[PDB]
Amino acid sequence: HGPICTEYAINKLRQEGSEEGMYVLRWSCTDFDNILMTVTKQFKNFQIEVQKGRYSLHGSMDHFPSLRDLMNHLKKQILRTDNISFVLKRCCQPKPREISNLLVATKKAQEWQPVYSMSQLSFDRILKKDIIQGEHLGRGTRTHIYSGTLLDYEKKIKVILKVLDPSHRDISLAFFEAASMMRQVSHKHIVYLYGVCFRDVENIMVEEFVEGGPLDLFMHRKSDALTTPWKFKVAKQLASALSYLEDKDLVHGNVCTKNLLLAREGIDSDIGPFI
Amino acid sequence: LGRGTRTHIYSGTLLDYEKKIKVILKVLDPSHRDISLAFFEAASMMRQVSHKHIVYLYGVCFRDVENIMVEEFVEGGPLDLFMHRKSDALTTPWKFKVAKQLASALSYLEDKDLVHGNVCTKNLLLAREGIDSDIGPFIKLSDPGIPVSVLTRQECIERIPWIAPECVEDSKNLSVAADKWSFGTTLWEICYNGEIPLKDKTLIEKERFYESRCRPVTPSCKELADLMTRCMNYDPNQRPFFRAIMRDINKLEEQNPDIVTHFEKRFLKRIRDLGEGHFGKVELCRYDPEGDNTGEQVAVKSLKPESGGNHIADLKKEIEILRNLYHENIVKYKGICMEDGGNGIKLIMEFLPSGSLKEYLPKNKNKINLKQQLKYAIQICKGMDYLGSRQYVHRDLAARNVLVESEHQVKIGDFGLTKAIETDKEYYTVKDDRDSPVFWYAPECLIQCKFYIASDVWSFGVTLHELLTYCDSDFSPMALFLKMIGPTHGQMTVTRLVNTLKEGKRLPCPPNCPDEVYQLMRKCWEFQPSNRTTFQNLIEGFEALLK
Amino acid sequence: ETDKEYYTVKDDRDSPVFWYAPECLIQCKFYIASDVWSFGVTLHELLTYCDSDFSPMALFLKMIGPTHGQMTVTRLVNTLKEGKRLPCPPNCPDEVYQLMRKCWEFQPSNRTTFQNLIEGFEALLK
Ligand SMILES: Nc1ncnc2c1ncn2[C@@H]1O[C@H](COP(=O)(O)OP(=O)(O)O)[C@@H](O)[C@H]1O
Ligand SMILES: Nc1ncnc2c1ncn2[C@@H]1O[C@H](CO)[C@@H](O)[C@H]1O
Ligand SMILES: Nc1ncnc2c1ncn2[C@@H]1O[C@H](CO)[C@@H](O)[C@H]1O
Repeated sequence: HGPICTEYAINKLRQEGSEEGMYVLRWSCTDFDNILMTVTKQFKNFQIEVQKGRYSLHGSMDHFPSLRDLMNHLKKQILRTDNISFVLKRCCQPKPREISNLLVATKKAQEWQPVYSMSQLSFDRILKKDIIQGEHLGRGTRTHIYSGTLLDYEKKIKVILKVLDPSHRDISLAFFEAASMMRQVSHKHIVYLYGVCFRDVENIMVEEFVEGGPLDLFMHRKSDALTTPWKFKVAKQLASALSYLEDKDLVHGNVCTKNLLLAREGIDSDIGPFI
Repeated sequence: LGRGTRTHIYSGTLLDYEKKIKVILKVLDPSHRDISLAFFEAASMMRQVSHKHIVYLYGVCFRDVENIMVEEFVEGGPLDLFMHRKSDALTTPWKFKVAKQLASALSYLEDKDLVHGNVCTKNLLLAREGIDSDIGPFIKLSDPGIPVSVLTRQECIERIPWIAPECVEDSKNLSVAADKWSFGTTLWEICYNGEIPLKDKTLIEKERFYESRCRPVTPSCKELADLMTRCMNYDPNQRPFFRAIMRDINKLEEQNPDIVTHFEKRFLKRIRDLGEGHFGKVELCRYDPEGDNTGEQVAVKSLKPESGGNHIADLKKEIEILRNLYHENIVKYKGICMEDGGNGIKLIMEFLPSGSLKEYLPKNKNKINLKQQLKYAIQICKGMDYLGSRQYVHRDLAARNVLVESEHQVKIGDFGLTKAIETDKEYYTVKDDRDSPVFWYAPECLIQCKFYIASDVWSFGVTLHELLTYCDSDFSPMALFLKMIGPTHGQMTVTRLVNTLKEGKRLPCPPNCPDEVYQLMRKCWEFQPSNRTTFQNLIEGFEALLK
Repeated sequence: ETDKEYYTVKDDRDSPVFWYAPECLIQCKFYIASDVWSFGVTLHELLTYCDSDFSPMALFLKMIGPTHGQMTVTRLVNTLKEGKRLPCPPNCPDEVYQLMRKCWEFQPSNRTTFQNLIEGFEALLK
């Protein structure tokens, strides 16, 4: 790390568990040729001199050519400190957009601060008379999906409905915070949820329908016709979608080909497919 | 703490919110999970409110399938019984300030365009007493609860006069204007010591009252009558506003120097499961209307939600057949608790901590001598003889159904299977499809559904074989019959049972059974009911055994 | 199994008791001759076109009087030991009835084989 204040790094040690063996490296706020490490209850600091690209610990007559060469060397020894002794086990690394003293607070960047929803779920209900249940489409992971059509939202719009399996109503929690977490997302590469439906005991996520279908069998069918820029753009757009997802501190544990659904074909012409 | 409108409430305590704070939890009834919607938008609507006269909800709890509203606890309790208890000590400024603060709370409610369809004394909970000193009591408004829009048509008529006739005509006509009607109803209620309004009036009479467009109730004061008529308007759009009510009451309070055998589900404190059958379930409950845990433990029988109407009628029959019974060796009946809509009924018996002989005997090996279970047999014979003299056949005479009241007395229960015989027949024929103790029945009771008073002699003999052997699982008539009939299988069992019985097979001599006891005892299972003994003869023989 | 002449049931499951041979009701013993009884019941169903009015359920019920769930198999066994069987189906030929009633002999050893049934039926074709 750079010249980050002591309180920041001390707090960082608390979050992981403050177990003996961890350590954090950051540049000394006063000296350009010295790195300081904080080890950890006790919190011991240690300084290392870096001269002419050569690395060595203060009080030690030996020297090492690389910082990694230096720090790897001390991995296999015991450290004596007054009466207490310990062995380092693991380092600490930076985190995305980690708030610290080096950052500058501005009015325009304030609007981009993430919202606080640690214990909040919001969702919109869909009246049971506003939907039409259609034919089945296949059973998912403890989930059944039928054909759907929404009315009075234009009107008579085909939608996708998903029914949680009655054998697993105990997991209606994950059901709820999965239906809720998609309310906050807003990107062209993500599905659109009109809301949730309530009747009797079962429930439905009314999601966007796309005729393109999943890319799995699509790619399975015309492999010989595929091109290289095709997969380049396919990868880059889903990578951008994942960057958007991580930009809102949200997790998607099902990043797979089965969760990649095509929108447009574009194979025949210069236009690119959409997923 | 007591059952609400399809809701159960237990004691609660929240941790790591200070810590170790007592809270109030409310559990929606599993029989009505279909109404989890109104549940949800009732739990949500209280998130937006913020006033000192309203409850505080810490949130909602999730686990398995059930859910809980964690609400604020107050030791003051509801104002209903509070006002009931010290009516003679009440004062006029007391009710003035009580009315004005709840009116201010209702104005706050209408200021946020929210509806509360349960403005009643039962939803008024006290916070501080203040009677002794100049400080005034504090009350706070509770949750709206289940909406009336889902109540039955019958359930829409018991809320009279608290319910507005507009919602009665159509539930869709609900609006904030109906809150003033409940407000005026409560105003009248607090003016007469909380007396039940429109009591001694049938449902049809209340409907006639609404349709006749007559005044529901009148006070004895001119100004009170004026203000009530001003707030008791059949036109919802003509009802004046709350701030007008506050100004009127503030004017008048200075203008007037002169001051002038049923059980409630809310008082049923369930403790622990007492007994579950194929169609019904018995719970252990404490009836504590005072809320001080000084109530009386009672045994309550209930039916599972998926029970049919035929089983409902069977249960009702159970009530009336037991109601006219009165004997020292039978379960005691006290009253009946009604559920909302008339679709549910609770049967209340006596809870005996001694339990039944099935459980009492195994834990009491050495303290019963032969004389004691001989007395028990005398008691059971007397109970059946009383029942037979009333032309009833219990049809479920089992030691598990023989409740114990003391080490000198037992009682008989589980009368859900008891049937009366008509005045011009010698037996009864069963029609209902229900599991039955086939091992406790006489051969005719297995072959032709024919049940006599001599049939209960067979059941008594089985129960005595149970009793003298101290109700041993090792010697259970279930297992004894099973082993004497070989490996049998469910539907198969009764067949081979009949086969062996026609072969002259019976239960063996119980351990250490005296020869005279065995002789009189085997007399009970003669094949022909006409050749079977009577319970008067059994009592005579047993008492001779005492001599 | 390779060294037995029948089978004994242990699992607790609802079973078509009206379709079973007397040993299948009394001792859980199920033979290949046991399926001859079931075939005869099914043929009584088939020739009568599977009539609800002539259902073996209802036919047996009415020949055994008013019975009741757990009670039914008892009286069923009683009547069967009395020599009672399902009646002649409507318009059933005399030879068809003769070969057909052969299926419900009380002793499984005295019950016919399905090869014999096929032979008799094909002779009926001729
Ligand atoms: N008054 C009572 N006191 C104590 N236990 C009771 C009482 N009434 C019923 N029970 C318990 O309920 C269980 C079942 O009761 P019973 O009415 O015999 O059968 P069912 O299961 O049909 O209700 C028994 O084990 C008995 O211990
Ligand atoms: N979220 C979805 N959007 C569009 N189509 C879907 C979705 N989930 C499943 N399908 C359709 O279901 C079928 C396979 O599950 C395919 O026709 C696929 O297009
Ligand atoms: N919301 C509530 N806050 C405080 N006490 C309550 C509440 N609901 C019920 N109770 C208590 O339950 C009992 C009667 O239901 C009384 O002791 C009453 O105080």
